[PDB]
Amino acid sequence: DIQMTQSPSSLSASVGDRVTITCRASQDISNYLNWYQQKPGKAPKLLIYYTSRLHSGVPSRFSGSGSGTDFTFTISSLQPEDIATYFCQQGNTRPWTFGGGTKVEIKRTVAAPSVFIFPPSDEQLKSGTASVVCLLNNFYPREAKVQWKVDNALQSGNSQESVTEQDSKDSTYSLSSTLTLSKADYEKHKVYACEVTHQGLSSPVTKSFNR
Amino acid sequence: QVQLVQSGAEVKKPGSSVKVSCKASGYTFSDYVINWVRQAPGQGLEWMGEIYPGSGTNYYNEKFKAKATITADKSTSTAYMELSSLRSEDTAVYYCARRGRYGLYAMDYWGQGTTVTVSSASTKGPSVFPLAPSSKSTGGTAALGCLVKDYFPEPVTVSWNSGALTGGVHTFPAVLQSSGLYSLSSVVTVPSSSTQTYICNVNHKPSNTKVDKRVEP
Repeated sequence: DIQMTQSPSSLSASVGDRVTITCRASQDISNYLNWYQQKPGKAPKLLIYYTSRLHSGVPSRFSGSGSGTDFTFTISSLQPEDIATYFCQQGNTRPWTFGGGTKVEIKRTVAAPSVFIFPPSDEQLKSGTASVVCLLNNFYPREAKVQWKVDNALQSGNSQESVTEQDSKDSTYSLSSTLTLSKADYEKHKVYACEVTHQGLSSPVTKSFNR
Repeated sequence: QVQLVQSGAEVKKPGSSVKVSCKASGYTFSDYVINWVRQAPGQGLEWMGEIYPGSGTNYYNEKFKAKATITADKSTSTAYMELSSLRSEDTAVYYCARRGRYGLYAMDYWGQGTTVTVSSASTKGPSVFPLAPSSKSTGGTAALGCLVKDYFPEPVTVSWNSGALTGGVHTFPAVLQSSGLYSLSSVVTVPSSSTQTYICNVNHKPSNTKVDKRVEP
């Protein structure tokens, strides 16, 4: 089989910067080399085919070059909507094979998160469980520290985080931290707080409520 | 326009078989090759095989030849892929993709993918709870949402106000809880209006669960 090696596996650049991704085929594939863009949860989209031909709906900031085994994919000026994983693929000899992909990320200025806390609903409590949610909205960089406090006492092991993919418009991230407790443990305490530590914050931010 | 529409997500027991479909529209079905591509966690994109719908001729990737059986039905413009002796390693998103016309040896149109989960766990619909906006901080921006808890397998979709509200919407990637069930929240930052109504629309296709939840202050 023809092995496709992509470089780098991931990269970060600012809006307006030139982005270069390469692909090497283990054998000569002439010019039967295609590039796809895949946004998370979405199907790959054909951007370039036959090394340099742009597919329909593709702006000319995307270009491709190469011959033989070595190929280059270029974004002349990186835009916020370009956050995606890019794959090369040879269509010369079966089995058709893909490169491992290159994740393209955006570097931007530090942005502080807006923090929100949500108590469990009455509906959920009636089921025997309590979820407490802390939201960190539109921040940069990705790195953030969320600490749970139950009656001014630090919590561990009973929380899970989820981070969105970098925003297609402003390139920020959002994070949710969910604290799972039994209804019994939740009904025992009064003060529920999430303390957020982030680069964009002058001091750790605490959002709280009384049950 | 050219469209490839795939069958819904499913959980299948180890040892079982699943037949995934790809309905093509907007072009002459027999004129283009249909490819099947796997996207398994940590394996990237892998070509499984292809079919020439006109003659029903397949070409398999040798890696998938024992596992996959690809067919096409010209009368219904549908391509199929049947996966045999399902194992945990077969949990993946499966795509169908059309090979362009002669000169365009590329996959120009793709289906939306079918998430096949191989597990002994039963399908389970989510419980949907409101994430009510706090009665405090009213600089103008407030947050509200929906907690979509304890469902299996992936995926779940969330829309707001039947698709009318998109700005400020953040639907978090699902987290696999220790229980083996997924959970996620879908949030929205609003300019402390409420006055406006907010309804999250939850659809979990594997369990055919549809829930509309009103998030009130």
